[PDB]
Amino acid sequence: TDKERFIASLMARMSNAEKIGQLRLVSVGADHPKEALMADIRAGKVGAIFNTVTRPDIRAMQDQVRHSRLKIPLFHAYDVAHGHRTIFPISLGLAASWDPEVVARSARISALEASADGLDMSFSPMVDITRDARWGRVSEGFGEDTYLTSLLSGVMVRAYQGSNLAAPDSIMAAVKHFALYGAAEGGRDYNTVDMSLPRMFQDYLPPYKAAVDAGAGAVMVSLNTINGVPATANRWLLTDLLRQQWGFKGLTISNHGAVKELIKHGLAGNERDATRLAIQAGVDMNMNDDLYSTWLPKLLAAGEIDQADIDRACRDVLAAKYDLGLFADPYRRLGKPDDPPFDTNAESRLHRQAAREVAREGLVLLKNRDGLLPLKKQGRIAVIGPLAKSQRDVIGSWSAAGVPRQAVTVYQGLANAVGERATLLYAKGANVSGDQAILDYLNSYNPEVEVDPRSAEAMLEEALRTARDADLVVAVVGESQGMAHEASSRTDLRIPASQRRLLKALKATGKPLVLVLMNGRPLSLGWEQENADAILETWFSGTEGGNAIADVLFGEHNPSGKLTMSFPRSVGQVPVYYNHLNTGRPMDGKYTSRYFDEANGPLYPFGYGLSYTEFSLSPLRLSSERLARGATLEARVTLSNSGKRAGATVVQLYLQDPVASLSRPVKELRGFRKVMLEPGESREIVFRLGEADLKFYDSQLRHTAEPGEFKVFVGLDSAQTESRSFTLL
Amino acid sequence: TDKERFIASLMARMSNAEKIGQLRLVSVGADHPKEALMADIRAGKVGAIFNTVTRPDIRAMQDQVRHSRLKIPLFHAYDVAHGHRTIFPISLGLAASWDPEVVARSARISALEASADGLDMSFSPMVDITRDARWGRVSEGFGEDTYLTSLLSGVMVRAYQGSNLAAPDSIMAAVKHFALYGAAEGGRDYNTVDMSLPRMFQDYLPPYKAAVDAGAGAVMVSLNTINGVPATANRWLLTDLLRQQWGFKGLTISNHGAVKELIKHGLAGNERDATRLAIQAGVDMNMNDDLYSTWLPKLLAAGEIDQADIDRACRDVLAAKYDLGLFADPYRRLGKPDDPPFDTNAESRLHRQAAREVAREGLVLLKNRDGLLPLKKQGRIAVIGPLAKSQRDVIGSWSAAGVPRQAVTVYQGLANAVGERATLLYAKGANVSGDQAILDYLNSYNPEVEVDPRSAEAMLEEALRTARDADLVVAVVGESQGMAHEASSRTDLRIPASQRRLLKALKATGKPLVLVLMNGRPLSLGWEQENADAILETWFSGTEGGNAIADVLFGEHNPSGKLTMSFPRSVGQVPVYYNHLNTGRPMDGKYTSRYFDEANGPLYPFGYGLSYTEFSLSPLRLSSERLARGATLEARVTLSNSGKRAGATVVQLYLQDPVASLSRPVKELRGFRKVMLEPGESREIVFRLGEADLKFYDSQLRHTAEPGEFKVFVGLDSAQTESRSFTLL
Ligand SMILES: OC[C@H]1O[C@@H](O[C@@H]2[C@@H](O)[C@H](O[C@@H]3[C@@H](O)[C@H](O)O[C@H](CO)[C@H]3O)O[C@H](CO)[C@H]2O)[C@H](O)[C@@H](O)[C@@H]1O
Ligand SMILES: OC[C@H]1O[C@@H](O[C@@H]2[C@@H](O)[C@H](O)O[C@H](CO)[C@H]2O)[C@H](O)[C@@H](O)[C@@H]1O
Ligand SMILES: [Mg+2]
Ligand SMILES: [Mg+2]
Repeated sequence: TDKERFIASLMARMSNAEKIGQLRLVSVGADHPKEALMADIRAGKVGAIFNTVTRPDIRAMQDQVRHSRLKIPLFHAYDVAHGHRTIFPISLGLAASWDPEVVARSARISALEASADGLDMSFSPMVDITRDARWGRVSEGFGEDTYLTSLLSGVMVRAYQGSNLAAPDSIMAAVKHFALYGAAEGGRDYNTVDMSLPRMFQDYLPPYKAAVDAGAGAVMVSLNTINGVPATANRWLLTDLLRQQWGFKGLTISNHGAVKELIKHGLAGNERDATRLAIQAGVDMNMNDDLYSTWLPKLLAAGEIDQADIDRACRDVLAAKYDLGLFADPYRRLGKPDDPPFDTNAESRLHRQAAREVAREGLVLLKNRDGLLPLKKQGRIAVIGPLAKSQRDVIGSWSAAGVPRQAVTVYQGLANAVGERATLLYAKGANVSGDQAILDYLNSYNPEVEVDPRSAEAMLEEALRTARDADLVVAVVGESQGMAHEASSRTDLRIPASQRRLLKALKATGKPLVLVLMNGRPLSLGWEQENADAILETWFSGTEGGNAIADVLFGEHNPSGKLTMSFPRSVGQVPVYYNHLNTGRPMDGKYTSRYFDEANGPLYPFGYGLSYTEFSLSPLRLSSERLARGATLEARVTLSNSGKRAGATVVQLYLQDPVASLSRPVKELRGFRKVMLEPGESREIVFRLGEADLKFYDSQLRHTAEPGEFKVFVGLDSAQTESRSFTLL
Repeated sequence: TDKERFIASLMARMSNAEKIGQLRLVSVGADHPKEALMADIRAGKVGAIFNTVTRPDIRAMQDQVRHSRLKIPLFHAYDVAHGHRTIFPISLGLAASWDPEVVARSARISALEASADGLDMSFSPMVDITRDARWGRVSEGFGEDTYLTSLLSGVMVRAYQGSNLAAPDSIMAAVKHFALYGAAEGGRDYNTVDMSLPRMFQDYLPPYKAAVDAGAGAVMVSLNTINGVPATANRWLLTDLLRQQWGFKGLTISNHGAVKELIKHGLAGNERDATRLAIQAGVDMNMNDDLYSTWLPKLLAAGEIDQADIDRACRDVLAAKYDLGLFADPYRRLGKPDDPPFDTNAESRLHRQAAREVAREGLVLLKNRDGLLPLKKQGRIAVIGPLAKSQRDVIGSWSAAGVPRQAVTVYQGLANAVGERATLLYAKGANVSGDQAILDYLNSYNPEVEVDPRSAEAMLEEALRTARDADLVVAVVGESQGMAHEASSRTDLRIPASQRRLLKALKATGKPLVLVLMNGRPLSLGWEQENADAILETWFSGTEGGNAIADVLFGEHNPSGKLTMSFPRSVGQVPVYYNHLNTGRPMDGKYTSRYFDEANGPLYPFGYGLSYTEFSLSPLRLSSERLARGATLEARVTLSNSGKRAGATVVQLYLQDPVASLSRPVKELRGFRKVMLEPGESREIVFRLGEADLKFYDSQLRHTAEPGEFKVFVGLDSAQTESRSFTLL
């Protein structure tokens, strides 16, 4: 009522010109030069800013608000995806921690730094489910699993927003991309999404819903068609589902140029009609293309739009500014005037300890033949590969205000660890790619890839001479961050050919070979799994990446990360995911659902990851054989560290509904516990399962649990499990 | 009414035991030994037989019917997919004729031979739309296009059934696989199908509907889930759509073991429940697993199914036998007792002339650098490759009663063409595969691949010496038919590595290189398109394949075939198809829908194919710029043969609806004309477009044409076109 009073009196004052100006979301660019933008803010024609990210710059913009009749403050947004200035691992690496508190910590520090620079909103978290490793943006999400992505979706929102959206160290979450953006056909960015409603409700929508139920202040709408209707023009998605069914009360934001793109989708013949479709579907705020400002007045005057369409959009912008505390104090995130100036990028405003501890948790040990890892800080260590000394790659895609020169490379991380106790020998070995067309693509906007002008053969000969002079080879190989970016979809999932040629030459020297992988998507690693002695998955591990990688390689931290996305044997197996249907003819002979020209199944399954120690699970026990409606059941198992080193693992609870009105998955994740144990230590793990855990969407979207058998599986990954059954009454 | 009266009086006489026995469809095998099967027919416990394919054998079975109380005759079925004894090109090759009359001719001759052997029914045509080249069964269909597959669906049914199903030279069509079988996830056979209802009705269902509207007597139900519900248990598909909405009056047949497989799908806990789900969904007839015989009496007595369920299934079997003339005369397709015996496989019962003329029409010329084709009947011709002398491969998969020793190989076809006027030099060059696991798979049941015991290197050095002694190299390469079979899904679309190694060695000799491809799916041909001088796509061209291939290679027939399925550049681009959506960011730079690591688009588009002559199109003319509802529009263009040889091409009419309430394809096929022209000859081509051509299914399945612009394209393929607009009023 108090908020409603302030907001209703303010909107009673406003002209349509002022209401429509609140819907304009812009950035300083060629589209909107700084001084023209300043004039537009003075004239009341701007609602919010993105990509202006420092206190002085945001202050100068907020200072123009004084010259408007109503003095409605701006909010300031940015893409703080996995860090603002202190860069954490990419989301796919954070997910691999299997630890909500580690992810929450990355989010809280991101919000602290962003809010310290004056930012009120992040276009995050990205909660799109990804089953297609070809898509460039899988790096930005939490992998293939609905339960895990849904849990981390809520965690990110609560950690960004705190208990109070007005707090100077809180930012608003704009959850993206609503919806289904990750299921693009062919894994080609922006491409067609087509799926049944039961799959959509069961597998793809719950993460957006968790963000809404966690109190997300905003929702960013996606660029893709859903079943033939672009999200930006999809009333069924933005009004019926998001508002009426889920009760979302916040702000909807279109993606960059999305209203105008309704023309190229063939939903609209002109910008006037595109604008009508977007506002009536339920898009409040319009990013960069300015069609709302250009066309809403004419649409309203012609009776094509209703006043209520303008009023609803405007109300959502004002309610967001109110909740962010910006009517109370527009400078609340910008300090007091006469606070002394600072270097935005000062070393003292970073959080290196938080970045290092988080980065350690996401590293996944994929292979370790004969205890080669951990390494001893001694002897001669060859560090070879195009990513060994790469500052720009270790902070990954969507590195926000991250500064490459402030990042710790793998080489530098190893140098910091050994000091004088061991000798590092360096050789680039190869360029990230040997294909000139792929280098032209990676270098097309900014210099992202250091191209060594020497021949491939000369770099190899140097690498082989370096390996020969060492006790063992740490090969730092994989993708540059520009390969797992928006619009950077891949037809091949292997390590690039220039680097595989290097690895083959390194193998033939007979030296022990440790692979340190940098990559923003699942890679095809058949040759590496056969021929490398050890493999460490490091994703893009952030500002402190190299230090956290050295901490695991030398045994300071025992690798605890587990995969949250299945690793295909090749691109021709796509899609592969752990929660698939059985079919009528599952492969364990010939007449089964399989390929004939390659081994079947993923190379590494969902939830896979090794340790320097060994863990054991006692038999799974259920607290009863039968479960009454309204009752809870307990699944009990004892986890023991039966090896020589302290270490964490992740105990995973899976569920199967083997008889149902729909064909249900062979298994679905329904719980986990990350557990840190000393040698010989045990922990009794108790999972609680109720009827809520057993429901699914039928063909008419009835969300019900049916009577009958459920199988419960517990294990340290999605493959290596045992099951016990109970009956729901 | 006469039919209704005959069938109602017969079913009034029948016990449930006799009604349920009519639902049993069996074959002689280990599951059902001959003499036990004979006794079951005598006892009235068998409805129909499959895989018994000679007159004496079918007669012996029909002779047992006398011993039953009611003497209800059997029908006899077989998989006559692309020929019975005289084998035509695989369906994907027949589709490439772009000529309904050529396809009708292959179907009519198939029915003539099958009916001459006593068969009443073929499990054909297969009308599944296929956009995923990995799937093993794309060989069995007509490619990726809804309009073309729908047209050929009706053509096949009318050609099999004639105007009279009782005629002794007619067979019943059982259209398959109802439904969506070709959209399996990952292109893995039997795998999950998930799609929106608008896409299902717009793109996938029309071919089954065309079969039903053409009077198909039966429908074979598919093995896949549709949106979580197996087809065999899918009441929405088999009752609501097929019976109530489409008014199908004929027979439904389950696939082999499909009812029992409902347990592995997780729709049923036991065989009793699987049986209930199948009969109540609307499966009439049960192939080989015998659950109907085992369980229907107990299901009925317990009130779990209704008498009406048994009565409806039984009635459909009796109505099928009645329409096939089997109550009037059960021997109508089996001759008289007086008839003299014959050799079923006599050379005089074949139709070589029809198979040769059909096979010529499907061959697609993909590349011809500098007029290398046609070849002259002179000089020295090297014939090299594992498929050059392959009889088993040229007749393709699903070769019914085809005899490989009666087939004409490419080598033999070339020998028959040159006689003494030129010298052929033969060298195998390589085995079909160099991977022992792939050879074990292809050779697992019968010897399908002749494995040359010599080393790869020894075969190469013999091939290179043969090339060096010749004027040019005809390399006969591709897949064995067992690679494009049921359950033979591929993760790689290139020619096998043993053969690519051979092709590379052949390229390095400098000799002119003609590639003759045998394959049952689109192949990835990037290297071949760059390095071969000529490329001829021959699919698997049947019993007279080698003669038809020689007829095109030596210029007797001017290549006229055009692709009906897009050829991907690599497996990592799947799916690619011509009738895709534009997206919001079509590729004409970086922020578009594309891959960065490979050239974009298909290597060869839908409707692509070259000629030994050159054709030109005059500018497209529309009969008016505006079109009243209920009125017809004319699209006119003049085709000229502006080159030196008689030859045919295919003029293709495409439509775009660029503003619609759903995002509509960049292009959809809406007509074509195959035109044969002498040099210097012209023909004015007139296409008729009406309102039915302009409709689409919206989000609520409203099937309407919306007022506004339509773009009309005419060209010789889906890429190289010119467009004009009209407005629907
Ligand atoms: O002509 C009939 C029909 O055949 C179908 O293909 C079948 C396969 O589905 C079948 O697979 C077997 C199982 O159904 C059976 O119960 O078990 C064994 C393993 O023990 C499987 O091999 O195999 C036969 C081969 O004889 C195939 O014909 C086609 O899908 C369909 O198109 C065709 O009309
Ligand atoms: O920061 C706002 C949103 O930006 C989107 O990326 C932009 C492209 O769509 C646009 O066309 O080009 C620029 C490159 O200069 C990109 O910033 C993302 O898709 C969104 O996630 C992001 O929130
Ligand atoms: Mg159940
Ligand atoms: Mg239109």
